[PDB]
Amino acid sequence: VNSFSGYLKLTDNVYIKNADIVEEAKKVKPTVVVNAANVYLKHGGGVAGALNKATNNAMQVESDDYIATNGPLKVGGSCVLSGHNLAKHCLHVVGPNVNKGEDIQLLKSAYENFNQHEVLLAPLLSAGIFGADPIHSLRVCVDTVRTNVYLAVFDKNLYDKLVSSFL
Ligand SMILES: CC(=O)Nc1ncc(S(=O)(=O)NC(=O)C2(c3ccc(Cl)c(Cl)c3)CCC2)s1
Repeated sequence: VNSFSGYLKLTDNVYIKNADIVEEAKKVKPTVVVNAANVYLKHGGGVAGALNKATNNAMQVESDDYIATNGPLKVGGSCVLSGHNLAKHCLHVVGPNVNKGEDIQLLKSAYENFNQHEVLLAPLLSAGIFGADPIHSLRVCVDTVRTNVYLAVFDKNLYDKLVSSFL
């Protein structure tokens, strides 16, 4: 039993809610919240901009130190950093950005990072300003993630389309 409430069950291990990931993280304080990161951990917009804003830019400060020490992530890769006021940990995961011309096949590799964590609050990878088809992202999620994932979708219109098209 966990504290995630108001989720539709899609499969044995995948759940989906119409919720702002920022507010869901603040409410639940999950062990892991996933960020829709880029390789430079520059949290300017989309999910990342919103999560970082909610940390009062502390996520960005921590991220800049991480990059100065370690260099950029790989597309499809991830790192674990602090969750600040939102979660114990933040798993920064880099899905491919279609608007940069990046390989959509890397989406499966990106979701594989979730399997290193027993339970996660997450957005759909490569959705929104990353330019992928969110229905495809949900399919890859369900077919790749084996741990317990709670997906938060802000847009009600999108959420209903995701539910109504799910096989
Ligand atoms: C604060 C914040 O951004 N919180 C998020 N939680 C979850 C998400 S998301 O990754 O599911 N993206 C979305 O819902 C979209 C969206 C459409 C319209 C608006 Cl107004 C917003 Cl904010 C987001 C982008 C693709 C639909 S963004």
